[PDB]
Amino acid sequence: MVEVENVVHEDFQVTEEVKALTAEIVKTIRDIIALNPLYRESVLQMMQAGQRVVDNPIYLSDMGAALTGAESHELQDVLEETNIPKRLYKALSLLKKEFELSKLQQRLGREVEEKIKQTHRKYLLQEQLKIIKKELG
Amino acid sequence: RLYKALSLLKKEFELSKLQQRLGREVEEKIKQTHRKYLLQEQLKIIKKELG
Amino acid sequence: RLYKALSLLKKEFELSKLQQRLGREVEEKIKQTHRKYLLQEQLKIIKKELG
Amino acid sequence: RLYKALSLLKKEFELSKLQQRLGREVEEKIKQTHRKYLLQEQLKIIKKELG
Amino acid sequence: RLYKALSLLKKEFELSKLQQRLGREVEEKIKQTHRKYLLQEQLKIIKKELG
Amino acid sequence: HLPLIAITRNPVFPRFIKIIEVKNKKLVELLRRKVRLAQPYVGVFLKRDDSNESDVVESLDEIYHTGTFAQIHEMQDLGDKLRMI
Amino acid sequence: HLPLIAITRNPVFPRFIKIIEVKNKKLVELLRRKV
Amino acid sequence: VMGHRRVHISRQLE
Repeated sequence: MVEVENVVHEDFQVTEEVKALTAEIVKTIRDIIALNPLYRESVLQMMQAGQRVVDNPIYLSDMGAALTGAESHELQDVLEETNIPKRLYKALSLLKKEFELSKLQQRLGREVEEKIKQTHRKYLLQEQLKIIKKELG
Repeated sequence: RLYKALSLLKKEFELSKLQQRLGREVEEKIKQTHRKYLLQEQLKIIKKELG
Repeated sequence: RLYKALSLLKKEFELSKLQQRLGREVEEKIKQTHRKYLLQEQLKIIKKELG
Repeated sequence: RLYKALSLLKKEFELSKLQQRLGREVEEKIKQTHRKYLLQEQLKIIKKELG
Repeated sequence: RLYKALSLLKKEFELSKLQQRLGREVEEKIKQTHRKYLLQEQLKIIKKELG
Repeated sequence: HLPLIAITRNPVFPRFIKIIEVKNKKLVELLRRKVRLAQPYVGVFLKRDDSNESDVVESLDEIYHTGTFAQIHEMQDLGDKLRMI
Repeated sequence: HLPLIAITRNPVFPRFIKIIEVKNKKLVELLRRKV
Repeated sequence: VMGHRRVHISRQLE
């Protein structure tokens, strides 16, 4: 079967503010591994943006998209994007889409847990009340 | 005034220490409740395993 | 050198300011997607946990 | 210097003894207050309860 | 030195090997103890906790 | 010109090592038929909507046209007979 | 009179602690010559 | 590494 190395990677000659968005993508990824711990953090320690050893940022955006919990069809959708800012924009939209579900899960867990503490604690007060009357006559 | 400010501090001290002694007594009564059930639960499991 | 360090702080701050404002507008254009999409996401979350 | 240290220890211990005894008598004179005051307190703490 | 260290690694490993085998055989002779003894231990455990 | 690999519910994200474990043994025969080459290689695809094992072997359009060729690393097969990387 | 270090993309701003990890192993011999 | 003593050599080649 015929094939061709269609590894499209067009990018503008001026590469200064185009890495500013990278700062948000790594920062959100840091907060997803901090607020939603999935993998070990040591692989994030190995690659740091101030080393400039990331000769292939597009692979960094793919590695950061790998953490995403998006449906396989959504991964095919990210692959459909051809423009570099557009694929970055879809991987970012997928990151926010995972971020919403996750933070909803955490808030639900802290909310349910606090509801349980609210349940038992006033029983602890009544537990003091029955006892205090028990031994006061 | 020094004797009165100390007598006040003791007056707060008695109520504070009473609340803490009471709360620890309350929590141990919770443990004396549930732990014996944990012994009874172990009883149930050993019975359920054999016999 | 103090003035050049200040002007570099102004230019770099204008870049981070315009970047945070462009990103807020991109976030709002993702928020233009209706709240029906969020409630439908909750509906699939219910079905995903319905199985 | 030894004997001076034992004499000074005798003085300092006599002072700590009179301080402890005077306080034991002031604390007993604050314990002359009735237990009805303490149970009245615990009545008040009943009154001030979340629930 | 590498030969004296090698022969000593062999002789020490022979010591740990013979000791593991004597202990495995002695464990096999404890293993000869009938399973009834194990179930009798469990049977004792029951009455140990039935009181 | 190789038969399409059976991903069998095993996503492979770009630049992220992964393992694959199909229950079928026919792929082990295909792996043994590529060991003799001096430059062995393998492809990686993704599956389309409505997964069906009976269609993956019947029609070849179920697999996406996109592919991610890569060289094989090493076989393991600790418990199963097809634990390719 | 020591050879220039391989910075290998590592700014070190003044009064700012920083770590160096060059990929060439030849520099470790220089490190053992400075102890 | 740390920044303690700054210097500007006139000519590193020498």
